[PDB]
Formats: sequence, structure tokens, C-alpha cells
Amino acid sequence: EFVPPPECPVFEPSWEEFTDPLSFIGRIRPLAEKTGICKIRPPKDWQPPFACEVKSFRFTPRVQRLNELEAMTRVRLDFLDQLAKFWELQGSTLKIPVVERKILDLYALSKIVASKGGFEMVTKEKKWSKVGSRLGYLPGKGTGSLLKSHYERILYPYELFQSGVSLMGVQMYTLQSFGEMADNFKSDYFNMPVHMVPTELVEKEFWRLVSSIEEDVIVEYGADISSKDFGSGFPVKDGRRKILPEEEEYALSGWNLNNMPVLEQSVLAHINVDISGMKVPWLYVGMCFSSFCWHIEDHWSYSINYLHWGEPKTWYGVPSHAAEQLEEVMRELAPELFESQPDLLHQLVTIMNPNVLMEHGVPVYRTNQCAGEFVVTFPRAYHSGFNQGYNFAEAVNFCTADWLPIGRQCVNHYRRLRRHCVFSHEELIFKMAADPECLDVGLAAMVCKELTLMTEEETRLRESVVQMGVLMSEEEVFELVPDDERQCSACRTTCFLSALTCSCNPERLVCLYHPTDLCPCPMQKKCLRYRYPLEDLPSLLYGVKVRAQSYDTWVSVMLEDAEDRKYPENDLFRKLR
Ligand SMILES: CC(C)c1c(-c2ccccc2)[nH]c2c(C#N)cnn2c1=O
Ligand code: NI
Ligand SMILES: [Zn+2]
Ligand SMILES: [Zn+2]
Repeated sequence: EFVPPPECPVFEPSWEEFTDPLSFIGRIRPLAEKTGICKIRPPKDWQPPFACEVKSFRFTPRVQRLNELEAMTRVRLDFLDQLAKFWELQGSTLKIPVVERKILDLYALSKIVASKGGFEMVTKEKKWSKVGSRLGYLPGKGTGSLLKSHYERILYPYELFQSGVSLMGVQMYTLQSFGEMADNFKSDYFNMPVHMVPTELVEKEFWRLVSSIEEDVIVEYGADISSKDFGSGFPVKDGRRKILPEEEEYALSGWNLNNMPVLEQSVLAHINVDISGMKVPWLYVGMCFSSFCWHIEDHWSYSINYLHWGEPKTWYGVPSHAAEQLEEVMRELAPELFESQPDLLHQLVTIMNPNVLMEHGVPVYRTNQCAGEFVVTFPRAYHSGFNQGYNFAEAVNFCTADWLPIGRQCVNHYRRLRRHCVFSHEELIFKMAADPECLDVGLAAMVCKELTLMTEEETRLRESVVQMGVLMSEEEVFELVPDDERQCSACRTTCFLSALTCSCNPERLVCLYHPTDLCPCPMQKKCLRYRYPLEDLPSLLYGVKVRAQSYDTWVSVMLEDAEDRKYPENDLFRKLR
């Protein structure tokens, strides 16, 4: 009944194209960008060894119920719609809390609490820990007594209201043993050898099970796992191992996902600055039917994914130009509710069958990732998928010259939602501009174009705030203060270039895009806390414009300077020799 979408393109690069990944991805960008994802087959000779032992590799498995994997179900949306309207009426506003890294599922929580007789029934019987368990929450972290605090503050008033009448007060595993699991599950399900069941068939049965309430199918995966903590599946040199000469090649390879962030065309390179949270790969161990819902990467940008081994991983891509369009059809499901909770759209996980996105006009491509293959995900390309059987994958995010302007556009969208930024985009740009040499000329060029847009935009914000009646101007070093203390009162964005402080709070802050929301305090005295005085314009635009236009003239001892300045080659250098 399910229809496989069009295949996304694969690239089988020569050993010479395979030498720089970020050059090859640029080569391919104008094309693969249109499918939103692409697959990359390294040369068959390229087979890096698997660093990790398996027999002892211990991870904590998470769980997925494919029946309830979909959070955008009709019932959950009308509940949350009705709950928000309720609170709106009460003068408050519905604010959905986060519990253990992710949003609290109120519909589940409310259902469960009410099935055992409600708040004071669960309280007096101390079953709140039983609840959080059935809600999928990891013990013994005390989530139980935390949910009670949340239910009361949020669901109890609605419980009363919805309940009869009422409502007066008050108010305001081992990788080895995992393979044994996943190979046993799959064979007993399809009654074949696990390697013998065709991709098309598992893909069909997967989407069947999602919309199928006639049967429950539970599955285990593991993720939120780092190279830092558990170690990379790749060889690489830090202190912990003598590296074998057989491995020496692959340890240094640019396709080793440990090395990508530091490649000269990567942004997270020479900045010796801060943790972005993606300079380091993550690990996904997977089963048959294990899935990952529709999503884009933080700050959009790129993700590359190597399947080290095991049965294949199915992907569904969407172009970056279809992104607004994608978000729009999902929004059609609760327009009133998504108005009040703009970011709740992203917060709610969904696997919307590609078939449904297709008939709404959204391009959806796909592919089967087979062991030893790379998948690249382009900026703001929505992706999702599932695993065919037992496997082990490794992925990192990254950023490139072409991304920079997208990254700025992302903050602006993260600013128009209420969304915490995982770092400051503008801070990044200046850290790059502050070391113009030994910076890829691609970046430098793009930086100038991108920085001049900020200087203008900032000066507009710097002169717009004085009309508002601020006088005093302090000077702070923002990068050195923790991210959550440099946020904006309601934005909520990380400030670098400038912000506004009053005496209403010793530290509470607002970016120049929302000056009126700081406090009721009249303009009167101060305080515009800035970073650079406007002596920045000549200074930093110079250093970057230097190496930017030094290369422009050089193309228009000449093969020496290119080696000293670390110019790229391909192309031009070929004519040289
Ligand atoms: C099944 C699970 C281990 C999984 C998740 C995943 C894990 C936990 C929560 C959400 C997704 N994400 C991803 C991506 C991406 N992007 C690629 N593969 N992949 C996975 O296999
Ligand atoms: Ni992803
Ligand atoms: Zn703001
Ligand atoms: Zn004030």
C-alpha cells in the first residue's frame, strides 16, 4: 500500500576526488542540494578498520513504540489545543516544560494519571514513579516527584475543570548481545534469515505498523552517545593507543569523521574557542524498525553519516527549498494551536508518511545506506528514516563557507520562535575574522559579505536604541560570560555584539531587537552594553578583506606565495607544474 519515493543520487568519486571531502561536497552541492540528501560511495579499496571492540561495549537502550511513535495524532493535538485555550481563559498561558532533555507529553501524562484515579489518588498512593516509567522516563533520577510538581501546576486545574464541575483554588546491553537481540527479532518476524528479507518488504511493513493500531510493536535503539565518552568507531591519534601502520592511513583520512570539523574548509576549525557540541561524532546503534523522526540539524547546516557495518539504513530526504512548505502541511493539523506555540511544531516529533508529503507537493527522495557508505545532509534539508536490521553508524555535523549566510538566517528564525541557540553565530564570524591568515579563502570572501551586513544591521540597532532614550554605554566581553546569562529576556538568543541592561535586575538581559521588553523602567539612564565601539568596521573588515582580495589579485614566486599563504590548488596549481 506504501509507495517508495524517488531515489536520491549517489556519487562514486575517484581516489583524487576523494582526497578533500569538503571540496567534493562543494563540487556536488549545486546538484545534491536539490534532493536534500545524497549518498557517497567511497572507493572499494577504502575500508577503515573498526576500532571499537563489541563483545565489551556497553550502552543504555532507549525504546520506541511505533504505534505511539507519532506524537501529532489527532487526539494529542485537540487535547493540547483545548488545554492551551483553558489556560488562556484563566489569564495564564500554557508553557510546556522540558523533562530529561525533551518536552513533557501532557496528553500521555494526563491519560495515565487519570486512569489510576487522578492527582491526589496517585499522590496518596505514591505511584508517580510508576507513571514516569510508563512514560518512558529513565529511573531513578526522580522524574516521578518532578511530574507531580508539573501535573499539579498545569494539569490538575484542567483535571478538575474537565472532571465534574469544581475548580475554585488553588492557582497561579552489549553491542554483541544487542546483535543477538536484533537478529532474533527480525528473523522471527519475517520467518527468514535476517539478511534474506528484501529492503522493499521491511519498508512496506514499517509504515504499516505506524498507522496500524491493530498491533503493537516495540523496538530498542541507542543514541545520544559520543566519541568523547564511548570512543569513535574510527582509528585516530590521541594518546590512548599506539596506532597500527595498517590503520595509519585511515586515522589521517579526511573522511574520518573525527577530522572533518578541523579541515581547512570547516568553520569549527582554527577557532580555538568553544564547544559547539558538534566537533565530535555521535553513535547510533540500531535494530530492525528502529527509526528517527523528521527533523533538521541544530543551526540547520550539515550532517555527514558513515555506516560502519551491519544491515542497511533507510533515509528520506527533502530539499532545503521545500522546508517552509514541509513545515506548512504539518501545521495544517493544528493551526490555532501552533499559533500560540510556534516552536511546538518542531518540538513535536512526527513521522509523516512521505506519501502524505508527496501528495501535498513536497519533494521527497530516499535511499538505502549500506555498510561502508556516507550520507550527507544539506542545510535545512528535513530528513528521517529507519534501520533495516542490526547496525552501527557514526555521524557529525559541520559547516562550510556556503552555510554562513544560512546560519545567520537560522538565528533570525530561532529568534522569531523562542528557541535557545547552541552558540552565537555572530561571535563565530568575529572569531574567524580575528585570524585572517591560515583561513580558507572561501571563508574569508564570504565572511566579508556576511560581516558588512552585520555592521550595517548593528549600526541600525545601535542608533535605533538612542532615540529610545538610552545614554550611558558600558562595554562587556560577552564570549567569556556563560551562554545562559547572555540570553535575551524573551527571544531567546545569545548576545555578542550588543545588548541592553537596566538596574531593574543586576543581570537580566535583552538584545537590541527587543529593547522594550527589558523592564517597565523608562528609558532614562542607560544601558547599552556593547562589544566593539564601531572601531571594528575598519579593523576586522580589513584583515579579512586582505586575504580576500590578496587571492583575487594573485589569480588575476607566484607559486611560492600560494604555498606560504596556504592557497587552495586543483585547477590553477595544475597549470603551474
Ligand atoms: C534509530 C536511532 C539510533 C537514530 C536516530 C535517533 C535517535 C534518537 C532520537 C532520534 C533519532 N537518529 C539518526 C540519524 C539522524 N539524523 C541517522 N541515523 N539515526 C538513527 O539510527
Ligand atoms: Ni539528523
Ligand atoms: Zn531578543
Ligand atoms: Zn531598568
